Amino acid sequence: SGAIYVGNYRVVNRHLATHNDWANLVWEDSSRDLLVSSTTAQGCDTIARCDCQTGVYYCSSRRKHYPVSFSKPSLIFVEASEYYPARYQSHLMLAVGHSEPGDCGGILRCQHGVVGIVSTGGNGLVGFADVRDLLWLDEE
Ligand SMILES: CSc1ccccc1CC(=O)N1CCc2nccc(O)c2C1
Ligand SMILES: [Zn+2]
Repeated sequence: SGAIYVGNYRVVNRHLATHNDWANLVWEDSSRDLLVSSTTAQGCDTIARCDCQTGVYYCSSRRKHYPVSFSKPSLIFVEASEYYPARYQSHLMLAVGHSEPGDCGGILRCQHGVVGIVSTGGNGLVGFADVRDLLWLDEE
């Protein structure tokens, strides 16, 4: 579990969105595993606007933040899990690192701010769903 709180938005994995998220929906995209809902209070996270390929992510199954090198956002072939059938997930970045289903949520960050959130893994690999191209998160 885990979310990004920026301005009056809450960014979560689409497959982990609650009824309150769907009842206060701003935007969702199944191909990216992302959903954004509105919040009453303002959040403290800042979104990175960059092309960094090194950062640090939070892994709840280890209670640790790991430094990682990660690929550029791409259309990444992901095998069946409890939530999506094997398919092609877009705007996905991969890194070598430990992860369990429960970790989805965890923030990947660089020197500029939040880059994305865990979205996939297995095989000793993890994927984050990128958010750096969602410029509208910084306003309205
Ligand atoms: C951070 S989510 C996660 C973490 C640890 C393990 C599995 C997942 C779920 C997932 O994404 N799957 C399910 C199984 C799996 N296994 C091997 C190759 C895969 O493509 C997939 C895709
Ligand atoms: Zn950066």
